[PDB]
Amino acid sequence: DADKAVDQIIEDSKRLHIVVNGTGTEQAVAEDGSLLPSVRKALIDNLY
Amino acid sequence: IALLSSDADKAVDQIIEDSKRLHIVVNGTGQAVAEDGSLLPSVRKALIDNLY
Amino acid sequence: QFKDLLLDPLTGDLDFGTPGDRGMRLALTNQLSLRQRLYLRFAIWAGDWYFDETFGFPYRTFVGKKTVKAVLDGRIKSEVRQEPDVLQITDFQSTMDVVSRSYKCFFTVVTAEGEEISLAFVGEDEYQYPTPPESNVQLCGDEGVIINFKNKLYYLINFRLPK
Amino acid sequence: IGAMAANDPSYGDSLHLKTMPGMVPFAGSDTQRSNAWSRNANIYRGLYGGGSYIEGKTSSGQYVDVI
Amino acid sequence: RTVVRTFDFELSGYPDETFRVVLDSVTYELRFMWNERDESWFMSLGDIGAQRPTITSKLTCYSDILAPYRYLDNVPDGNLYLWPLGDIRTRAGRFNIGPLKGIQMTYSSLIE
Amino acid sequence: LKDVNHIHPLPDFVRGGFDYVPSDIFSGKENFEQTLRILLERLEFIDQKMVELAELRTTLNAEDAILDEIGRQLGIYRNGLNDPEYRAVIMILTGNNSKSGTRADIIATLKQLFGEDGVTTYKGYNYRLDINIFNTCMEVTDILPEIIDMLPLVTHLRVVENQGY
Repeated sequence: DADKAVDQIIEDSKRLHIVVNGTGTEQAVAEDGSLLPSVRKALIDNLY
Repeated sequence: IALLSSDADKAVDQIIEDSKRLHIVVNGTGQAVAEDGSLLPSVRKALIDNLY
Repeated sequence: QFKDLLLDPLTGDLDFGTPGDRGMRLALTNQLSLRQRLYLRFAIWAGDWYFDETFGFPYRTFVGKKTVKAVLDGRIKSEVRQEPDVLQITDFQSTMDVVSRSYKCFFTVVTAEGEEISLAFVGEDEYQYPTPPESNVQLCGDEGVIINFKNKLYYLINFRLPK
Repeated sequence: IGAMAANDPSYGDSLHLKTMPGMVPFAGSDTQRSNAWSRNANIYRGLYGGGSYIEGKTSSGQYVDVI
Repeated sequence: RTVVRTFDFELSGYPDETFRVVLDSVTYELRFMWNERDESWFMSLGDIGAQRPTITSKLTCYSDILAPYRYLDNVPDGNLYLWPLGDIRTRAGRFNIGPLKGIQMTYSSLIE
Repeated sequence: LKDVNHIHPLPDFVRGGFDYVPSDIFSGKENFEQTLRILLERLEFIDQKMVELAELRTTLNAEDAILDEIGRQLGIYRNGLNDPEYRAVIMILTGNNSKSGTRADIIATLKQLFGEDGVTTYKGYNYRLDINIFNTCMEVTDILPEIIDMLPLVTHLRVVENQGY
């Protein structure tokens, strides 16, 4: 039943990948439904 | 079969600390320490020490 | 740390234990051992135990004779210090009643507690020898390495989203 | 209380450097300790190779053993 | 290989004990050193007044210490073992070595 | 309550020794500490590698570069085997020295190569024996020669391998 863990890992990797490479702005969606900001979104604060 | 994961943890933990530093810097209060030992001020602190 | 059969402080018979755990017990704590070592030392009248004529207390010297309270207290207070693990005696309230001709003293004794040196003769062992693996886990890996990684990923996905 | 109880007041036994079991050392820096000292707020400090009380100063200012 | 028990040892726990013993009518000198990190006794065996010890080994329970060394003219041909008197799971310690302390260090000699 | 294997990295090695500064005389001077820390931290690296020099030499974790040395002492040469299965053959041959080829015994040795439910064995009237494999994790043809060795002198054997039931 490690296939179950491998499943979740598979799309967690994709969520992480989009978050890191979220263009200028991407809104990754977690399983809880909350919204995670790309790094470059998090960088607006300095961007002034 | 997929037990190459024996290398994945050395990156997973590392990204955990990196996220921690990200959080403290962005949401800090009027600091952060990199692996080089140098300091990174949080935005709510950087807004204070700059030239006015 | 002197080991010996435990004597019940309440009745004087061997402490076989409660009805739920009846058995036999050894005196382990230094307090319990010293208690009975003093009790036997004071309860056996001098010379009345065969195989050892020098053991016991000489009550016959005082009982039945006109005696001075001060002399008795010295002997009572001296027999206690024959044990090698007695630190001190705290207080001593010696009182005598002339109407009933009774004598009754109070005092307490202080003793420390030691270590067990070795557990070889008592019950258990303190080591944690390893457990052999199960099935083909050794030659092909283990699934837990996947489960822990999945849990770490899930908890990290949980952390970043504010809650 | 465990350090003063069994001690006759007539001896004038100071409470300066006595050790209090159970307490934990005060971790504040030198500047913080100086601040608290002005407050008459005594601190338990981990000393050179050990840990001990600092001073028996009451809120008014007089040393405790006097009181 | 018939063997008979002929000698027993005791240790006072001092970390650098050294004494002389006689076995099989021959005389040897023994040194015992206590290791902190490994919590084990180190035994050195050699001739009287020898410049260096002939044999050095680590003591363990139920292991034949002299097994690989019965090919020298100055090594006893008997059997040296450590086995416990109490629970079988107890391992050799510092103060638990002796005829009644828990571990019985013993030497036995073949019948010739 | 305690591990019997005392060979472990010393816990908190660095803060020890610093504990031997007499009365905090130098502490907080930031000039003596760095000099002492720089020297002590070198022992940290050496202390750590003392373990792998013993840990990595065990047959369970030995890498192929040195596993050959372990096999060489036992006469089991690499031949064309690769690391993951070369470990297996070493275990199989060594384990054969205390065996009797009984039905219960044979199941035990196959147990270490195919998990719990990955193997089953049918038996036949005239010396026939059968081996079934369900969850092989290594290529079996190179392991086959040993699988014959731990069987009685007169066994008649069939080998069939498949994935799953």
